Amino acid sequence: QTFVWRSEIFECQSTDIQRFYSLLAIETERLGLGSKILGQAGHHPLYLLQSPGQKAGLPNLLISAGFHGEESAGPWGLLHFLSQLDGELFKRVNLSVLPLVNPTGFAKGHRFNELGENPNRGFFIENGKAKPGADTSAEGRILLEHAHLLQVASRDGILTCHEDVLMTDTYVYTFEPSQAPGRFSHSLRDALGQYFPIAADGDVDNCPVRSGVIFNHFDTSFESFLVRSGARVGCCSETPGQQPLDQRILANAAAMNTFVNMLAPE
Repeated sequence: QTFVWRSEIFECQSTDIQRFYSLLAIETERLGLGSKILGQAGHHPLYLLQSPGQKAGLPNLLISAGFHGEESAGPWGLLHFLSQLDGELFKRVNLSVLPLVNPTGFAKGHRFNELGENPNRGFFIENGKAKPGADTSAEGRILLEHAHLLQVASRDGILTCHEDVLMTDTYVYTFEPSQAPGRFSHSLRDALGQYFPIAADGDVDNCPVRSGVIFNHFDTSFESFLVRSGARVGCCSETPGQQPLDQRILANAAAMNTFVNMLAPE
């Protein structure tokens, strides 16, 4: 249940949520990002950070992390990604970020929130209308209440940064409007592949992984919801939890760089 690692990049425990929000505030402030508290989970804010001066003709990319509290390299990786950003990047992309969706899970190093709910499932779209259902977590309900904002924010792409806690090898879930995976899928999986071995062909969580990619597999996940809502492409990256935290942190940041690089090129 509880998973905790030490980060040397951040000189703290992976569950150090006070340190997390402190460093996230520093980056928000450095880059001039707008901060919007979508809601609170266990008196911890669920933020939507948006780059400044978002223009009509630039792609709208959304990056999300921390749906599952044990998959801590997502949020820390996002923090690492931001820390390397220049600000010039925002001249070519309207970047939005959900840095931590499950703070109560994150703070304790466990998958579910304090209520035992899975925040990554129960996102529905019924005859064009976004809505929660019987299995939506409190956080999921908070995000669904700002469905329009998040759909606009991810119009040109969604990247959610997960970890498969008991895996040693890496893989990606991708969504593209084609019969087979393309450059988009391959570049993101290659980015993770620079850090870890790619998962061999077979069933990972009852899904077929072919050449490091599970392609167009829809369920009630946040990324499935945003792709069905109109996001051009999608990715749910899966860094392996049995690897060292800092390597997973770097791999996550690397995938975010590749994601933004492809969809909003220099």
